[PDB]
Amino acid sequence: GEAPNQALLRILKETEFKKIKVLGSGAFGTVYKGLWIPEGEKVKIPVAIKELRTSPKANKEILDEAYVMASVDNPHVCRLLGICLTSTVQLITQLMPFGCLLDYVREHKDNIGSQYLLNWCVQIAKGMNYLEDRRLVHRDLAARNVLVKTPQHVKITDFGLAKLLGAKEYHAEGGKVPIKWMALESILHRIYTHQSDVWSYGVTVWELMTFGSKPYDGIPASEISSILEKGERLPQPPICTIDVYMIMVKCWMIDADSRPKFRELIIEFSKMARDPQRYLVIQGDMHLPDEEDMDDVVDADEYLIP
Ligand SMILES: *CCC(=O)N1CC(Oc2nn(C(C)(C)C)c3ncnc(N)c23)C1
Repeated sequence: GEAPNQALLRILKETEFKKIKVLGSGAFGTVYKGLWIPEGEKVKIPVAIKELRTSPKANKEILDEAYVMASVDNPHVCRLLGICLTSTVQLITQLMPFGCLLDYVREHKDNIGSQYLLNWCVQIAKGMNYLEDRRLVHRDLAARNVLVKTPQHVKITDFGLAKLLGAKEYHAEGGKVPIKWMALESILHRIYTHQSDVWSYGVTVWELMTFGSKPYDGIPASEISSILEKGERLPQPPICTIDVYMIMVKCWMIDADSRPKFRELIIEFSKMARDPQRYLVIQGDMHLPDEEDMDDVVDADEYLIP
């Protein structure tokens, strides 16, 4: 009873990309930055190229993420531009120039205002609510997997763990999971739901309000299941009014259904962003903020080929 996924998978000539530099080779794999110039179009699109870190049927998992990324279209979700089928299979996506939100919140923590924090909360809840519309469970929502296009615009990324549900619960089998972001049911029963992502959304909000603190810092991930059963949660961050912390606490409730819906999280944080200093107490509420031949540079969000 599902609709045909008529998304288009664009195969891109390795010749179309130029000026490729290195952006990082962390746990996400070797990621490059560069310019994608579609032949005979006179546009230069800043892109990120990612190959997993050979030909060891890891080539299989990278196509799984491309499938998901090619099937999403939302201003707060990173969309796949295309894949390059050279010796390595590469994901080509829109370049998010300011990097992950986790490193951004750390490196600019003395210049992030309550307006920015509450707005990021709205945008992530809009992206997640879109992923819920498309019957998609992210299973890896964290501040590290939210990229920053501009300080005013963030998008959810990294769909390696993402899984598409039929027409409610998903049962994983094994492998490295981010324990400190998962709902209790995801830890004990390996059940994942849109409401399991709400728990992850809660930990993601806690990362921002603490300006990039490590959740459950210095405590072995094997202990996490037990202390969460004892009724323990993450602490109230200093800048957080009880209003904002009460929303985070609601995301970590043991009854998965009595947790907030992503559509309800948009509404509450939207109302809060209407008056940010009433809900986030931050000292000094502040402002926030590529090579020469740039005449034909078009950001990917304005390059729309149907
Ligand atoms: C927060 C540190 C970090 O995770 N990263 C910096 C590096 O940048 C980066 N990674 N990707 C993907 C493709 C691996 C998700 C990007 N896509 C787009 N733009 C940037 N800057 C990306 C990841």
